[PDB]
Amino acid sequence: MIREERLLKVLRAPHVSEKASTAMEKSNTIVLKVAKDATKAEIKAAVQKLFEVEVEVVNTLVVKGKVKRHGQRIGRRSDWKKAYVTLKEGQNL
Amino acid sequence: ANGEDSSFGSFTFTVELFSTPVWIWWWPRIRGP
Amino acid sequence: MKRTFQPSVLKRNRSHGFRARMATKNGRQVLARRRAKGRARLTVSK
RNA sequence: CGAAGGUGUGCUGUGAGGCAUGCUGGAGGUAUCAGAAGUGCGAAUGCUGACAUAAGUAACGAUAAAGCGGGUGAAAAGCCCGCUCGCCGGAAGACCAAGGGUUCCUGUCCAACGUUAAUCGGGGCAGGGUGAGUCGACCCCUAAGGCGAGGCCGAAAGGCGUAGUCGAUGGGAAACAGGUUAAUAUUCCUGUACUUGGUGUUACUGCGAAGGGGGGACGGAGAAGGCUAUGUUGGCCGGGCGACGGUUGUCCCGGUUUAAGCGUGUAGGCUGGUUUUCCAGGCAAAUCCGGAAAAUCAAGGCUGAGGCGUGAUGACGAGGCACUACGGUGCUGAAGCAACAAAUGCCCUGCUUCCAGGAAAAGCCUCUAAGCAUCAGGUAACAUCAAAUCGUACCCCAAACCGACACAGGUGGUCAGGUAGAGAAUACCAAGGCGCUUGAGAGAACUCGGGUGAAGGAACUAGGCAAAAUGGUGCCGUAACUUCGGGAGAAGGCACGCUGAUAUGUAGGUGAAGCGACUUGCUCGUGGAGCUGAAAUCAGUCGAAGAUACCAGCUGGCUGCAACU
RNA sequence: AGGACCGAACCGACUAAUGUUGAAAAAUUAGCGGAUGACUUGUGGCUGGGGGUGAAAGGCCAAUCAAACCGGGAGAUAGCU
RNA sequence: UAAGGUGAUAUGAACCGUUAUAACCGGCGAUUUCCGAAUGGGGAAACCCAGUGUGUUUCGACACACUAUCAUUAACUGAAU
Repeated sequence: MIREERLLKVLRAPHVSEKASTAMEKSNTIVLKVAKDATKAEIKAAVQKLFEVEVEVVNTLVVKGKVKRHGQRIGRRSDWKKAYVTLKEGQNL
Repeated sequence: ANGEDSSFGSFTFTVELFSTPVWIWWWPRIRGP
Repeated sequence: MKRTFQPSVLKRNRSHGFRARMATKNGRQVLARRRAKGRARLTVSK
């Protein structure tokens, strides 16, 4: 059983994009930014507890940060993990 | 309307200079051996 | 034509990587000199 | 209210020099007399930076090939769209690896970059995009190898190595069809699937080793057969009816697909089997293996392409039909097969031969040992739960890798359509992808790479260098010499096209039905429809020519030296 | 059957021209040799400098070889410019 | 010790404080990710694979500790014998 503190840590933010909107509207899937070390089970438990919805399955991927330049400064954005959370029949935010 | 960019990421062209010693053959031009 | 550098990450790490340096005392001195000089990158490891 | 420094002008001394004030500048500088010097440059193939010269000179990167009409914008040979025209097509098309690393997709911009312009961009700048129990990685296991507790050596430093431990380039469980975005797929979705464990339950049962025996698990070459991808032809269905003679017809043009899995068990290939008794073998020991007998059946079992059924009344599908931003979107959907010829793919790690005699372990399967024993465990069913983490964009024979370059160079594997063709040679095409990031003119010498030439014909040159020439198949024929294999395609000749007949298709191959049989079905004979289809021969016919292109041996002699590859 | 034969890929490299501030610090084009082997290619590993490795050429050892490269001795020394 | 602050480029937003507990500095603490002697085993440094306990569990799982080698010392048992 995962601790509540852990659940409160793993979810970072909802991902807003045209692919995310389409996924929610077609396949009833929510897209989240999650902690880079969060597992699928942790994400499932966190969603089920903090959003009071029922989760079918979670798909995850790691997004690699892009290398931008601030003038003459080579700088790299940090990596982050994205979760594709498929809800059974509930409705979320 | 969209905004003219002036960041000019590649305005630091710098540029250096280099060369390579080439190979040559002077044997027939030798006045000797 | 075929040039001298044929990249291969595995061989690069096995030949010049951090754990390759640490395995012998001469390699450990290579790290010592590079730390003393203040290199940002000690080895080819990345 | 004008310091140094510059930039000027005058004046003055033998000079190095000094002095004055015009301007710029904007904040410092210093008579004298002593003292110390990083104290004086034009050169060192000095050093570092700037700017010259040639000089608007060479070039602008494969001679695959373009021309219109638009759009856009401030502007277009190069961007885009359309229409024609060239080029690659066992590649210049894909798909990946390695390596790279966001180049991917989209919107803005035009400075710099792109060997030209650029409105464009792999440029800048931003935003999005990589979704997995089954694909990999990780992980189970091992090879070459590396390391290696102790150990044995070595002035130290260290070396070697046992138990071990890592280490793939190799063995170990499992998913496929349709649809999806501007960019993601066996990952999303939809349909159909499979694997490995756990945990219970219910039955039923001997379970149990870093230990034993099997397995994994294995060479090259050659010959089959049985097939299938893949084509081709008909049938069928959906249309058409001809910019100019014709053309409702052996007329034209398209479509004709369908998977894992689950059954069923065959062209093959291989071994006979079953009990009983026993043992100088397998750390010891075993019921596994190895050995020795006997009896009875030999007809028992394994393996294995393909096909077939289901999956699938599903999906897809030529086309329509609407809408519309003309991007594109939705909707509906006809036929959906057969014959012949089939690989370098499979059966096949098969089979046969050979000498050079062809990994390792684990998973796997069994046997027991110490032990455990009414348990534990095992086995089967049945639910239930878990299969994490990581990577998935894009390039990948190249403008994304290796070569400093958007460099005519290199770079492992996979796929392989048609017509000619022995062919993965080669010509032209298909799918696809391109026209090579400077162009427009003139049409000098000379250069480069080609074409053709009168009479001659090696006279050229150091020298036949280079060019030209030969070439293909069948058939006839072939010299010395020999190490009997060679030489030898020796040398030299001849025939090649089309049409018609034989026979509007013959020989051959493939083989429907039918007809029987049975040990009666993925059967076997016997028959034969159809289908494909040489090799000729004989007669005509045409051009100057029939291996009519591309493609493709020049030949013979005499001598040196090395046997040869 | 064959260190057989012809001939694609593949691996090489005899000749000619061109290129010589190249398209390239050895290529391109046209021919050429082999192409079931003493064959080629991938991925790892292994041998180190007076050393390796070599079907031999003083070949090769990261466009570097009668002795690799990097740093120290070291401001070696130079009756020479 | 204070009327000013919240590190900077890089400002802004959002705020905080005003004898005093804003900020800031001194002493003393806590927390302190992963690698790296790295030390639970490997490893192509910063990763993979753990075991053993002790709890918890909403039954899927979770949490926390420990586990390198060597020397010495003690205990235990202890080959050929």
